[PDB]
Amino acid sequence: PQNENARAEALNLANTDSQYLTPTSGSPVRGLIQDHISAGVWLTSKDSF
Amino acid sequence: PEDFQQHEQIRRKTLKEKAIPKDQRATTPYMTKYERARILGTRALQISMNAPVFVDLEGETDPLRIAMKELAEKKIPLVIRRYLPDGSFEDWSVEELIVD
Amino acid sequence: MDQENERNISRLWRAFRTVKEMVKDRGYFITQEEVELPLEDFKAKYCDSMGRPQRKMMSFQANPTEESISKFPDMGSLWVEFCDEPSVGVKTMKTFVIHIQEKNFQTGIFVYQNNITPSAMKLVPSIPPATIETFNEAALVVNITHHELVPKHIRLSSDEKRELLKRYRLKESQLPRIQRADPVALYLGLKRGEVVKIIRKSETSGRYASYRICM
Amino acid sequence: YQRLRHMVNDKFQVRSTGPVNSLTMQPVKGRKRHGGIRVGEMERDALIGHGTSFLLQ
Amino acid sequence: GVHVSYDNSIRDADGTLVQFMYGGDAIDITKESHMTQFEFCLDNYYALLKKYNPSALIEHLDVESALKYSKKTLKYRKKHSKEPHYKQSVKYDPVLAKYNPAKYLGSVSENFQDKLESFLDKNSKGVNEKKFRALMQLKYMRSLINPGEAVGIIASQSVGEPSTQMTLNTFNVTLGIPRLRE
Repeated sequence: PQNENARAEALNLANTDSQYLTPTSGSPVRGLIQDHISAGVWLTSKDSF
Repeated sequence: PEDFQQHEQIRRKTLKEKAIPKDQRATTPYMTKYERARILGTRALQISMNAPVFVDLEGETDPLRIAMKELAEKKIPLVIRRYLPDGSFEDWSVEELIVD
Repeated sequence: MDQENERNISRLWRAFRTVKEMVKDRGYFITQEEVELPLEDFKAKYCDSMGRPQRKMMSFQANPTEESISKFPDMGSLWVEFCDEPSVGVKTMKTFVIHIQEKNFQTGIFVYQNNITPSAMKLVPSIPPATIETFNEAALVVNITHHELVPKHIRLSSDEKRELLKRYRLKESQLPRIQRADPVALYLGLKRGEVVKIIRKSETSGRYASYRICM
Repeated sequence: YQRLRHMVNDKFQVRSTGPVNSLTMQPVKGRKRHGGIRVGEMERDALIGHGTSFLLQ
Repeated sequence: GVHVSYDNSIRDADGTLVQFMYGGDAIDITKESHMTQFEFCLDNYYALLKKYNPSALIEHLDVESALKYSKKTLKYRKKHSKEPHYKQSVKYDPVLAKYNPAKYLGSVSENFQDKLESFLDKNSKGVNEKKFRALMQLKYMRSLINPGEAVGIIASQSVGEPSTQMTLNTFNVTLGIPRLRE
């Protein structure tokens, strides 16, 4: 976008941080996906020192 | 000069009937996230066209970040005019709106 | 001995309870003992010694409550008329037009059985201040406002019809519309322009006050 | 392992400004005509759903 | 063009009204997720308090008028809860019909009022109940839909997008998209 009115909308209204919950049912749509799920089961484990 | 004297006087009187006075205004006391996005859009677009800034821009080179500091100190001299759906309106200054 | 006459009476006993509930819902004076009239008491009063249903004593007259006069100043009397003749003729329709206008009623309800001759349906808007409303008594068997999907409709006075339009800054034509011949607008006897208030039981909020205008 | 034939060469494009159309004065279509990107009907509805009237403008 | 107006009514672009309040309660769907998570909000009272900061907030919004009218309706609605919906008396309309949710503290949908009061009495737990009312009633006031929100686009996109998920075979009555097109 090409002016400060449209920069201010894409940073405050349409940014990815305000799209965390979807408007369909209020559920979150953003989060880590495959290896990060399978690393938290290893890192937050009880053997991890 | 006969038509314009009346055509103005109709226009400024019609515009007075739609102005809602400060004691009768009924909308929200908050800045409604689109008012906040347009104030920072319109103020930054004025700052970049050499409007006088009322805040110490501490080495900031971004017009949008300057207006985000004027909004935090209640220094933006703008006015929201909130149109109710029959055309009537309420004038809320930016200094007296609560910012989310 | 009770295979059709038990149910031709019961389809007129229930159709009579609804009209007393309809007239009480329009703000007229119908007491609760008149509403809750049992079936054996309906035959002890409106069925003759042989046991047939007669539709002459069933016709009645109602008057406004004190609550309705203060809210609606022009609410007058009401005559509710049944009919023995199933195929309703223009001879009996001209009587009911004049019986309202001689006795000077405001509203007249003409409950019939099968049909009206369309030569006699022209006499429905005939009186200019008064109104004639026709009901088929097969349609009055179940009171549809008791149904769990039909919310509580309340017609408004012109005082709070005016308070509604000032608050939202509306025209009359910018409200949601209810039809002139809606089965709940025919129930409440709504004229064009009258605003009814619906209290909806919403899935997300509970009680929720909506509005709707008759055009 | 196997290498598939179809590759990603003729897939990217960038336009700052350039050619127009003579009827509409809108950016021309084209991968190799240095042509614009289409903001279609569904993206117009997506820009109203954000309430961003200036990004639509 | 269906959008939220500044009087909280849902109107079309020409001005014709569609609803008097969004969903009956004027709550944004993307803000109501921890609305009735009362035990989460009680464990995080001090952090939720300075978010929804009530110090420089009580001078701008009415505090008493909606709370008085809600207790009058809540007292009147328990006494006639045994009655059917057509024998309900209409002396008191809902408080959201009477007071602007964004200007009056405590003008709250009657479904959030029940669940909040059901929470406070079935749970005996340095936080009172009187300052947990005021926090959650302020959390209601800061979760409202904003005026100018394009709720008509969002509703159509909330049906048109998960209908793309809804396109498969039998796992009688019309199902899926051919039912939805009817």
